[PDB]
Amino acid sequence: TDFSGYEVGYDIPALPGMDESEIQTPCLILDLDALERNIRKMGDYAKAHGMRHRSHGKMHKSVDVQKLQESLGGSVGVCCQKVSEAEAFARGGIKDVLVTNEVREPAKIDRLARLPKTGATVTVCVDDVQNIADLSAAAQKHGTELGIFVEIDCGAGRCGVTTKEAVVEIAKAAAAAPNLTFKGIQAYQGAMQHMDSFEDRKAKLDAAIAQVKEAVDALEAEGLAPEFVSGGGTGSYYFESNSGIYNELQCGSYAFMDADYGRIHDAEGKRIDQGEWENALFILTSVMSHAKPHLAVVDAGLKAQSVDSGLPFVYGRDDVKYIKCSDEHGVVEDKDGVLKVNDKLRLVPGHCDPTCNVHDWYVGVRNGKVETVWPVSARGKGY
Amino acid sequence: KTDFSGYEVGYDIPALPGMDESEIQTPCLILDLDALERNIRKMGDYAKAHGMRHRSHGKMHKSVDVQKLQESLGGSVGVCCQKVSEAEAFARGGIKDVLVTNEVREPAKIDRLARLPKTGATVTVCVDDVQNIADLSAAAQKHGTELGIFVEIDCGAGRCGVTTKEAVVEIAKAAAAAPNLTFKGIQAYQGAMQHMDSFEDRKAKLDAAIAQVKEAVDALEAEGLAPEFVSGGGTGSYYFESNSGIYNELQCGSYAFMDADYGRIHDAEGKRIDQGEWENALFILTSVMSHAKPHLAVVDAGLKAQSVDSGLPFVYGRDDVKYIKCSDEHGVVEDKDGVLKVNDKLRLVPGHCDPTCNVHDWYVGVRNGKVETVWPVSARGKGY
Ligand SMILES: *Cc1c(COP(=O)(O)O)cnc(C)c1O
Ligand SMILES: *Cc1c(COP(=O)(O)O)cnc(C)c1O
Ligand SMILES: [Mg+2]
Ligand SMILES: [Mg+2]
Repeated sequence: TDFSGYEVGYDIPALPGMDESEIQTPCLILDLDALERNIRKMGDYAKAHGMRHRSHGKMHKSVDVQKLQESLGGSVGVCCQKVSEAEAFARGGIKDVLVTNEVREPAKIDRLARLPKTGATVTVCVDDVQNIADLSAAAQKHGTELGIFVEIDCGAGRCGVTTKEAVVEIAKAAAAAPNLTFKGIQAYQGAMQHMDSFEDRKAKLDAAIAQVKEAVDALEAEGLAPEFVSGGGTGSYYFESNSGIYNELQCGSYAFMDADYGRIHDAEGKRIDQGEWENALFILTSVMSHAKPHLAVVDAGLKAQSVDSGLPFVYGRDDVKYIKCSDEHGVVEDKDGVLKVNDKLRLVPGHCDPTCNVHDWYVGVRNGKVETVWPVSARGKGY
Repeated sequence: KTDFSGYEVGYDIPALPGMDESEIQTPCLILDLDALERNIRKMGDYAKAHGMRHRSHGKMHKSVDVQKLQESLGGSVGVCCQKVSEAEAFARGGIKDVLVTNEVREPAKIDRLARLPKTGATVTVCVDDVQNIADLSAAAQKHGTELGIFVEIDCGAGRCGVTTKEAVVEIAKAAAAAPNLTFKGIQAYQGAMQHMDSFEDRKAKLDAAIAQVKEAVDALEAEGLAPEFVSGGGTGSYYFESNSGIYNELQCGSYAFMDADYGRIHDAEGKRIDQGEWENALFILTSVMSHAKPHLAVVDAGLKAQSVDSGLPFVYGRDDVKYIKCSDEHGVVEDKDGVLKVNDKLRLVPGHCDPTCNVHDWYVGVRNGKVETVWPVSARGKGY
């Protein structure tokens, strides 16, 4: 780990060995103990249910976190939303990459078809039979093999096909196409993941499972039984795991957590951040103005995070409240005037994935010290 | 100059100079260089016609190259920066006059601030707490540099700054007395009113801010601390500061690029300011990557390619399709006529330019269908 050329407080927030009080704000810290407990717990859950877990790299965009998910959580590989992101993971040594998305632009397809030359195994999703010919041609050009998932729109309304006939058509084309292998089904119900009610989420996944089952049966009737039936997120994984239809999970956010996931309820009606998953990702911020008696202004505003899923909150205390932000300022209510200039706070971000994607580093803290500083390997890699 | 050898199109840069616009990799940010230059000239000409300095705000674009264009074509007198690390990026890029339009309190940040004049930059910083003066002076003394001081007034935005003329005078006196500091004037930015729809509502808010600033100027003058600069103003207010007789420096930022949330506010003729006053120069370029449903297209620019803090982007230059939804790596475009095909490209006007610029590392400057420039977002992610 050589950080030569970097400058703390200019292009990196900290270096291994620093005390946490020396970290430059605003930045992202990882509670390494809690991260590791989250990773172990999901890996144990998947194993106990006979499920593969392909950890989702779109969330943290970090080769180092993915390697920890593989070593400590038994993750079988990484999921990626974009080809450039996939390539960042493959260049970092990740050996099994699933692009949980469609790739259609010719230069993107060419880059995808080259990726296996890194030594990584590569699978991609398809929702348009016309895409098969392009992928096959590119794989033939580079002398590579690509795996194919057919993506089913099982309720999220994004990409994917909506009938079992469409699924069979794409799978048949994949099987017949040179240098492609039909590997199974992508069916991620992303739209239901943040419903507060466990029973509501169960009902949505019940419907997805029934649709996926019709597709599995149609494929089996054609001699194209899907090796993998892959999906599931931090708000649903128990349902895919109990289904006997899915055999691979794609959970991402559980490792870090955020406020929007944290507030949804488990089967007992308890917030999932109050027992199921721990907060491991925080924005560290400093108070930099307090001219009014009961308002503190901190240095983490919009550009240090996102607000697509609401505001962050101050972690570990309930006497102050993050209520507003502009681009480079956050306004924290301080009704008892207990915050002072240069005090530090930890914020749980509203939404982990976009927050991670506006930073270049994670400061991994343990026992009050900076133990690791990990690059956000795939930040901004949306091509 | 930029060295592109470390980068790779389609992996960590969207394009290279000389490419055809059809070859640009999506999602990315493009700048219509003609429109950008017309916006920059127009603001510069407006400022000069009103005898105002314009200090272009670098927090918006975070680009040394755009700032240099604002100086060369718009007559910008210098840059505004919101954070010390952003200021360091601009000073290291050769920008000669840097105002940090924010307070700097953390000791290591102050130490970094105090070294910035060694780049050749003149450096000014804002103060809203008299106790900050001693820390700034100590660092400047330690490193043999000079720092200028603006006292920040909360003139209605309710962010940083002080709210009494007595507090202003106290800070200014301390700056004047402190070694290696010089009291340079007032920071008074009414950011909260900038996006009110009604020009009349905006005028009234700035009337109140001007009155408060004038009282502070009067109090300073009575103490022998007349402010050399009285600086503020944004893209939604600049005509008020420019006709106030009190402000002498503007800090407009967004006008150069524009976005949807600014574009929708109305001018004194009841028109959207993006329908006459300022042109759209910043676009998100995006490709259709799925069309499995007959009347929906999915594009490759979602939340991670922009922001939604100020609402959705919109499709520019056509009326037959509509960006209605986005997830992290997808945008959903209504296509009720079924005219969009996979790999078609669309230009989106971002909802909010500043946060959108801060999630990308490059601007693809296009002119006459070609990539003329590829400029780095010099200060992306520099929030320290
Ligand atoms: C983002 C994503 C996941 C992981 O989702 P979480 O809700 O973050 O756990 C899984 N599958 C796909 C296809 C995704 O896009
Ligand atoms: C952002 C900002 C400006 C410029 O704002 P626009 O509304 O984008 O033109 C000016 N002054 C300060 C202090 C700012 O923070
Ligand atoms: Mg998410
Ligand atoms: Mg703005």
